[PDB]
Amino acid sequence: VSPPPPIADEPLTVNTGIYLIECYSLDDKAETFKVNAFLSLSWKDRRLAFDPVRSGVRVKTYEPEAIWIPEIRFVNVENARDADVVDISVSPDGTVQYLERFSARVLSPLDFRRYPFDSQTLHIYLIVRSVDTRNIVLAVDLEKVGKNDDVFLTGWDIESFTAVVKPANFALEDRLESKLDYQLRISRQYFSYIPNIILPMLFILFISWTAFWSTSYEANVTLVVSTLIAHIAAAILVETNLPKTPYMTYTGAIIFMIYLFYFVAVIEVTVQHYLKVESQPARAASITRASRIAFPVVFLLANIILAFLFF
Amino acid sequence: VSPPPPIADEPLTVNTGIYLIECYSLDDKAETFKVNAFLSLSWKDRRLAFDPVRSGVRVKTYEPEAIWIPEIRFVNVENARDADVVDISVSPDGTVQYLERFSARVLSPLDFRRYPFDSQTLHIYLIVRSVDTRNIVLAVDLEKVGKNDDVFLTGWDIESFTAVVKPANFALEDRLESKLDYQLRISRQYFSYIPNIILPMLFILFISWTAFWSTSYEANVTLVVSTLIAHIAAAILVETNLPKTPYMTYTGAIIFMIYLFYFVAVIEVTVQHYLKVESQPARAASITRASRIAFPVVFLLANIILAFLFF
Amino acid sequence: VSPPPPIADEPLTVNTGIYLIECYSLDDKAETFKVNAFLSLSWKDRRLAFDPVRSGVRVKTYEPEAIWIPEIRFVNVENARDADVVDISVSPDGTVQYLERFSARVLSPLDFRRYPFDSQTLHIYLIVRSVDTRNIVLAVDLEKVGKNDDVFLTGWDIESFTAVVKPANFALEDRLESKLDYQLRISRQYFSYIPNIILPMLFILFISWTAFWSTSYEANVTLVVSTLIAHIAAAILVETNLPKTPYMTYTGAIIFMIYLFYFVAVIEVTVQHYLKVESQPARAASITRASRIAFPVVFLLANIILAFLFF
Amino acid sequence: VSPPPPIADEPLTVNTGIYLIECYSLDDKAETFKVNAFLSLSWKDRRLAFDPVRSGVRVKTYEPEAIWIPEIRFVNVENARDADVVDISVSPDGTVQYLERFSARVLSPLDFRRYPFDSQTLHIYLIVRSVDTRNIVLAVDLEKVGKNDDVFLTGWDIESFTAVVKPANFALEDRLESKLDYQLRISRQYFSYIPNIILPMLFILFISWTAFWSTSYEANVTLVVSTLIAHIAAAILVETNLPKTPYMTYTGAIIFMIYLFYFVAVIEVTVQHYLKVESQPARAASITRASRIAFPVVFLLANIILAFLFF
Amino acid sequence: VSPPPPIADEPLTVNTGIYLIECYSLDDKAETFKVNAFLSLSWKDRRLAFDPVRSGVRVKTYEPEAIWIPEIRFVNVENARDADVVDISVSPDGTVQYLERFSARVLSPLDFRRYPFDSQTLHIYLIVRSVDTRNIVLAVDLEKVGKNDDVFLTGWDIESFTAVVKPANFALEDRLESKLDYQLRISRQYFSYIPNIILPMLFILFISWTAFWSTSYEANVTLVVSTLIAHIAAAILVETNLPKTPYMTYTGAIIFMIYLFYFVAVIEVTVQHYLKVESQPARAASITRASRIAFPVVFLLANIILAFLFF
Ligand SMILES: CC(C)c1cccc(C(C)C)c1O
Ligand SMILES: CC(C)c1cccc(C(C)C)c1O
Ligand SMILES: CC(C)c1cccc(C(C)C)c1O
Ligand SMILES: CC(C)c1cccc(C(C)C)c1O
Ligand SMILES: CC(C)c1cccc(C(C)C)c1O
Ligand SMILES: [Cl-]
Ligand SMILES: [Cl-]
Ligand SMILES: [Cl-]
Ligand SMILES: [Cl-]
Ligand SMILES: [Cl-]
Ligand code: NA
Ligand code: NA
Ligand code: NA
Ligand code: NA
Ligand code: NA
Ligand code: NA
Ligand code: NA
Repeated sequence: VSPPPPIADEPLTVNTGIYLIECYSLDDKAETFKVNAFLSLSWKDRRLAFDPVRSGVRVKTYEPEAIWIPEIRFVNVENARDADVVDISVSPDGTVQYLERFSARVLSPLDFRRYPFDSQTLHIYLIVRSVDTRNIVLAVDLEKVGKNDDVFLTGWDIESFTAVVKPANFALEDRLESKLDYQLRISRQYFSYIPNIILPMLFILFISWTAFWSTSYEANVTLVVSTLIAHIAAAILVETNLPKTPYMTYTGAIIFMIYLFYFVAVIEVTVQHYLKVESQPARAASITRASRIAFPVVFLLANIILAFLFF
Repeated sequence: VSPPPPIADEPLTVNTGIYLIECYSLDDKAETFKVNAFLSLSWKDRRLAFDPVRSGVRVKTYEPEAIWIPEIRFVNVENARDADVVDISVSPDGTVQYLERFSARVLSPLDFRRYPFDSQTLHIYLIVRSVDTRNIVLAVDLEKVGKNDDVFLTGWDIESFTAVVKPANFALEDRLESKLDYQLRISRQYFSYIPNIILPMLFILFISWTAFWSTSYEANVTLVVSTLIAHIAAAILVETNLPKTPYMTYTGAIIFMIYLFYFVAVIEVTVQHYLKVESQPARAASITRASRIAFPVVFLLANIILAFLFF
Repeated sequence: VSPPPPIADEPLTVNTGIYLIECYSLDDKAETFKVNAFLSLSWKDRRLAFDPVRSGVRVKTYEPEAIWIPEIRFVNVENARDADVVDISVSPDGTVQYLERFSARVLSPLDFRRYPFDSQTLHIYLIVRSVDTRNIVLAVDLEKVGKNDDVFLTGWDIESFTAVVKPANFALEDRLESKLDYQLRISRQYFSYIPNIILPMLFILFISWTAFWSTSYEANVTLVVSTLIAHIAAAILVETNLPKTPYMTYTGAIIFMIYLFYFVAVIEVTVQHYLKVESQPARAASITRASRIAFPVVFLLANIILAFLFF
Repeated sequence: VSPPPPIADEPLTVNTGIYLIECYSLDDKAETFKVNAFLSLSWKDRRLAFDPVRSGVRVKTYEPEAIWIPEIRFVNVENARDADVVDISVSPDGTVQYLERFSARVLSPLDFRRYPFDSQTLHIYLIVRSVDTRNIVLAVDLEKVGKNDDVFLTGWDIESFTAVVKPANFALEDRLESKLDYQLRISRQYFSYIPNIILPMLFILFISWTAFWSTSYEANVTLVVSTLIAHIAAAILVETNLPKTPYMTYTGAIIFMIYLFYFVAVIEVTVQHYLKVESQPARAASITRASRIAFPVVFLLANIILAFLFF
Repeated sequence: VSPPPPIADEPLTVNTGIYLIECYSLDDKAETFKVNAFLSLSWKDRRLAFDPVRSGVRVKTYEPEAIWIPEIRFVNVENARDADVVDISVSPDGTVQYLERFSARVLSPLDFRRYPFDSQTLHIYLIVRSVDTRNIVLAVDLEKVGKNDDVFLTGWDIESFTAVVKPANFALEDRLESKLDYQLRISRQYFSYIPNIILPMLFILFISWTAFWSTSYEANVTLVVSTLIAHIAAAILVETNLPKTPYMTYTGAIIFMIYLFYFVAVIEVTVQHYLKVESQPARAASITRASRIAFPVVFLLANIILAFLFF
C-alpha cells in the first residue's frame, strides 16, 4: 500500500494526540521516565472514501495490514515503543481515525541546578519521515491531548501535559521530517528532603559548633572529626542519587560549603589548642568567643547569598 | 472480524473474572507488585451458534484468530500483560467461554503513613473500549473471582481479593469505556521490624543516655556522637527501602524525633561541661539529675502523642 | 485438533517427567531459583496409531502443529516457561512421546528458621486443565525424572530430585485440574559463614569484654561502643541477604541476643565508673570481677538454650 | 532471492551511513554504551532497474521480503540490533536506498589511564560477509554519516562522529569480510569531580596534617586514624565506579599515594610520642617542625611528578 | 524434513566449530560469562546432491526452512542461544555448510581457591540428540575453531580457545547424545588488587602495630579498634564480589588470619595495661618489646606457610 495521492501539491497532514494513562519510573541519574499512553492519528485517504447509502454503514473498520498507515516514531526513546492497535475507523469522506496504546522509556534531560526544589519539562517528540510519493506533516488535535486524573508520578507533582501545535519541519538525509513536541510539566515534591536530609544535616553541623564552648582539644577533635564523617555519609548518599552535572547544583553548593565549615572549624580547634599549650589562653579565648558568633552568622549569610544566586 | 450484532439495542456484556495463581514481588519504592493469574471472559456471539446433531460436538473449540474476541486491557500495568490462551469454548447458543493465564507488573500506590504497621488495597483495573458498531460493558462473574490458598506475598498477609461488581462507565476520546476494579487487600507483617530495626534503635538511644551518669566530657562526647552515627546508619537503611512521600510517615516521625533527642543530649553534655569548667558543678549536677528523668519521660510521652496521631 | 476420544469413560493419563540440566540463581530474598530442564510427556492418541508392517516405519515423527498436545503449565513460575520442542515420536499403538527443553524462574518459598544451617525442599508444580470432551490426569514416569551429575547450585548441596507420584486432582472454575509435585531437596553449605561471618562476629564481641580488665571509663566507652558499631555493620550485612520473615530465625536470635550483651556491657561500664567517682571502688571491683565470668558463662548458656530451641 | 550478479566480476559495493539519534547509558565498569540511530544502505541491483518514462514513476518502493538485501551485522554488539526498516527506494538504474532505525548495546573499551580527565574514542564496527556468488565490500557515504544536535551523553562531551572510509577487508573462515570503523569521540566532563571528590579528599588530608601542631598523642591518633577511615570511604566510592584495569590510572595513583602519606603521618605521630615519653622532646620538636614543611612540599612535588607522568 | 538416510549403518557426523567474536561479562558471583560467536556446522545430505554441469551452479544456497538441519543445543546456557543464520551452502556432493552467529550466557563454574591469582577453564558444551531414523554424532573441524585477536575479557587474559575433539557419547532419556567440550582458558589480571586492596590492607595492619611503641591504653584501644573497623570494611568489599565457596580461598585465609592478628593485638594491649595499673611495668615492657618482633615475624612466616599451601 502506497501513501494517499495529493489532490494538488499539498503535504499530507497527520493529526496527532497523546493521552497519558500511566506515568512512572522517573530516573534522575538516567534522566529517563516511563510512559503508558494512547496515541491517536487521523489523516485523509480519499481512496478509502465511500457512500454510506450504498454501503449501508456510516463507518468502516480496518486491520492495520489492510490500509496505508503513516510510520510514526518517537525521537527520544531508548527502544521503539510497545504498541497495540486499539482501533482503525474510516469515515465516508476517507478520514482515517487510528488509535493505539503504547508504552515507552522516554529519555528527556533534567536541570538539577535547583534540586531538590526544581521543576522539569519532560519531552515526548513525535516524528514522521516524508516518502518519495508525498511529504507528511504532523499536526496536534488538542481534543485528543490529555492525561487521566489518576496519573501519578512518584515523588513529583504533574502540572500540565500540552503540545507545541507548530511542528519542527526539517531536512534529514534529503527527506522532510515533521517533529512534534509534547511537554509534561512536573515539579519535585521536596517535603521529604526537609525531615530526611536537610534538618539532620544541619543538626550534625550545629553539634560540631559545640566545640566553641569546650577547651578539651581531645573532645573537640572527636566532635568536629565525627560530625565530618557523618557529613561524608550524607554527601555520599545525596550525590549517588544524582547524575554528574557539568554545572554546580544548589545541593552541591550547600554540601561543598559545609565541607569548608568543617575544615575551618578544625583550623579553629587547632589554633585554640596551640595557643593554650603556648601558655597564652587569652588569645585562644578571644578567638573561640569570636567563632561562636562568626560561624553561625557567616553560615547564615553564605546560605542567603547561595539561595539568592540559585532562585 | 466485527463484534456480535445486537438483537435489540442492548450493549455487549463481557463477564469477567480474575483467579490469582501467584502474587509476588511487591516493591515498596516502586509501588508495584507482580501477579500471575487466570483471566476468564464470557460473552454471546449468536453468529457462532451451532446444532450439536449436525456438528457432532456439544461444545466447539476455537483458536483466538478464528473468532471475535473483546480487546480487554489492564489500566494500571507497566507493560501489556504476557498472556497465553488456555481455552476458548463455544456452547450451541453462541456463548463464548474464554480463559487465559497472564502475568503483569501492576502499578498500584501505597499509603506509607502507618509503615511498618500499615495495610494496603492493591488494584487491578480491567477496561474495554466500545466500538462504532456497539457498546461493550464489563461485568463480574463472582464464581470466577478468587485466589488459590497457597498465594503468598513475602512479608505481607493476604486478607481478600474481591471485585467492585458495578463498572465505572465513562467517555474517553468520544467512545465509551467500561472499567472494573479488582481489589487485593494485604497487611504488612511487622514482626521482623521489632527485633531487627526497632529494639536495636532503642538500645543505642538508651546507651547514649548513660552520659547522664558520667562527668567525663570526653566519654560523653564519644557516647552521644558514636550512638548518633549508629542512628544515622539506621535511618539511611530504613529510608532507602521507602519512596519519597509528600506526607509524614510514622517511622519518619520516630526517626526525626530521635535526631532531636541526640541534638538535645549533645546540648546537655555541652552545658554540663561548661558549668564544670566555670567551677559551678552544683548547677551541672541539678541539670544532669533532671535529664535522667526528663529524657525518658519526654521520649515516652512524645511517642504516646505520635502513636496517637498516627493510629 | 481435539483431544483423543475415550474408549470407555476413562480420563486421559499424561505421563510426565522432568530431567534437570542446570539449576542456578537460588535467590534467598526473592525465594526464587532458575531451572533449565527437559520436560517429557507421553499419552495414547489412538487416531495416530498405525501398522508397523504396512507403514514400514517403527516410529512416526510429527511437528507440534500437526497433532493434539496437552496444554501443560507450571503453577509456581514468574512468567510462562521458554520451551523448545526437542522431539515428538508416535509408536504403532498411538503412544505419543513428546520432549521439550525449557527454562523457568520457579517461585518456591524457603524456611529461614535454621539459617545458615538450613535445608530446603524446592517445588516445581506441573498442572493440566481438563477439557469439555474429556478429563486429563497427570502421572509420573520415574524413568524420566532425574538431574545430570554436574547440576550445581552455588552455595547449596543437591540431595534429591523426586516426584510425588499421586497427583492432586481438584476442581477449579468448574473444570478438573491435575497437579504434580516435583521436589528438589537441597541443603545449605554453611562452611563459609564460619570464617566469614561467625568467628569475626564472636571476636569483636570478645574484644568488647576486655573492658572488664580496664578501669579507664574513656577506654571502655571506646571499646564497647566501637565494637557495637562493628556489630551494627555485621547485622545489616547479614539481614540485607535475607527476606523479612514473620517468624524468628536462628541467626536473627543470635544477632539480637548479642545486641543485649552490648547494652548490658555499656550498663556495667557505666555502673563501674559511677561507683569509682562515688569513691567506692570496692563495689566496682566486685561488680567487674563478676562480669568477667558472668558475661562468657551467660553467653555460652544462652547459645546452648538457643541452639537447642532451633535444632 | 540471490545477490545481484556482477557485470565484470567486480565486488558489490554496499555504501553505508550511521546517523545517531540518541546516545545514552555509557557504562564505565562494563565499557559499553547504548545507541539509537539510522542505518542507511545503498547498492546497485540491475535486476530491479526500470524505465522512468514508460513506468511513469521515478522511484519504486519495496518490502524487505520482496528484494535481495545485504546481511549487515555489527561486530562489537552485546546482542544483535533491534531494527525497523523505515524505507526501501529503487531508482531507475536499480540503485537501492535502504534505511532502518536501530538500537544496540555497543561494547567498546575505555582507557582509564587519565580518569577523570580522560577522553575516549568509541567504536561501532559494521561488517558484511561475502557470499559464494560474489564478494560484498563496504563503503562510507559521508553525506549519510552524522548525529543530531541534541545527542547527549550524560557526563560526557560529544566531540565528533566520523567513519574510517577505507574498510578492513580480510578472510574469516574461508570467506571475505568487509569491516568499517565508525568512531564517536567523547571527552569526560570532569567539573563535578572537583567539588565532589577532589577538594573534599584534599581537605580531609590537610585536616590530618593539623597533628603536626599538636603534642597530644591521643588526639593525633584520633585525627590521623579518623581522616584515614574517611579516605578508605572515598577510595572505595571512587574504585567501585571503575573497572579493574591491568594498568595504573591517574586517580589510582593519587589515591595510593595518599595512603602512604597517612602511613608516614602515623609513623611521625608514633616517633614524636616515643621521644616525648623518652624525656627528649627537643628531637620530637625538630622532627614535628620538619614534618610541617615536609608533608605539604613532598605532597605537592609528588603530585607534579604524577601529573607530569600521566599527561 | 527427515534426517539424511544412511548409506550403510553409519552415524551422521555433524562437524562443528565455534569462532569467538566477543567474550564479555564474566560474573564471578554468578559463575557465568557472555559469549557472541560464530557456530559452523557441516554434514552430508545426499538428497541435496546435484550435477554442477546441468545446474550451471557450483554451490546451492538454501533457507533453513527448506532443508533438514541438526538440532544443536548448548548444554550449559541459562536460556537457549539467540541465533541468526548467516549462510547455508550445499556443495555438489551434498555437503551442507551451515553458519550462524549467536549470543549466549554460558554458566561455567570457577575455582576461587587461588583468587585473585587464579586461572580458569571456561566450558561451552555442544550437544545433539539422536533420532529414531539414525544416531547423530558431533565432530570438531579444527580449521573452524578460533577467536578474533581483539576478543577481550575485562580484567582477564585470554590464553586459549580449543576443543576436545572426541565427543562424550551417552544415553539420555533412551536416546543417544553426542556432547563436545569447547574450552576457553583465561587467567585473572591481578595487577589492580595490589595498589587497591592488598597494600592498603597491609598498611592499616602495620599502623595498628604502632601500639607496640605506645604506653597510652586509650591511644592503643583507638589504634587497634579503628584499624579493625577499616579491616571489616575491606573484608566486606572483598567477600561481596565472590560467591560463597564450600572450600577455603587464598584471600579468605589472608583476611581470616588478619582478624586473629587484631584479636591478639587487643589481648596484648589489654595485658600491657593491666600490668601497668598493677604497678609492674617491667613485665609489660618485656611483653611489649617481644610483640614488636613477634607480630611481624609470625605474620611473615604465617603468610609463607599460607602461600605455600595455596600455590
Ligand atoms: C533518613 C534520614 C533522616 C537520614 C538518615 C541518616 C543520615 C542522613 C543525612 C542527613 C546525614 C539522613 O538523610
Ligand atoms: C534496617 C535493619 C536491618 C537494622 C539493622 C541493624 C541495626 C539497625 C538500627 C541501628 C536502626 C537497623 O535498623
Ligand atoms: C569477609 C568476612 C571476614 C567479613 C568481613 C567483615 C565482617 C564480617 C562479619 C562480621 C559480618 C564478615 O563476614
Ligand atoms: C571525597 C569523598 C571522601 C566523598 C565523601 C562524601 C561525599 C563526597 C562528595 C559529595 C562531597 C565525596 O566525594
Ligand atoms: C583496604 C582495601 C580493601 C580498600 C579500602 C579502601 C579503598 C581501596 C582502594 C580503592 C585503594 C581498597 O581496595
Ligand atoms: Cl517509537
Ligand atoms: Cl494487553
Ligand atoms: Cl508454564
Ligand atoms: Cl548486529
Ligand atoms: Cl542452546
Ligand atoms: Na499499512
Ligand atoms: Na479475534
Ligand atoms: Na575517642
Ligand atoms: Na498441537
Ligand atoms: Na529480503
Ligand atoms: Na524479510
Ligand atoms: Na530444517
